Amino acid sequence: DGQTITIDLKKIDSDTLGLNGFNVNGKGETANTAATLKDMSGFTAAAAPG
Amino acid sequence: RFTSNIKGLTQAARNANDGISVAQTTEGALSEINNNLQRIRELTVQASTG
Repeated sequence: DGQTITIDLKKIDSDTLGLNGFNVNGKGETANTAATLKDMSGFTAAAAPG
Repeated sequence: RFTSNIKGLTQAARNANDGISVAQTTEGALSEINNNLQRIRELTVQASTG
């Protein structure tokens, strides 16, 4: 037991390789991403006036 | 006394033969138990692969 060889597999797709749409010509409206609570690190306040 | 001793020794030899027989039967059963365990170990070694 324990005498193994590990094979690594990578998630290969358009998103991982990047550019999420190469859009070379342009003039194409693109969808926006979500609220993304994690990225917004502004000043915090526990006020909640309501 | 000699006749008694001779008869006792004959019975002892017969009983020892019977014991050898029972040991042989047990050994055969244990041999198959060994074979079965070997096969199970083989299956497990196969099943260890991911």
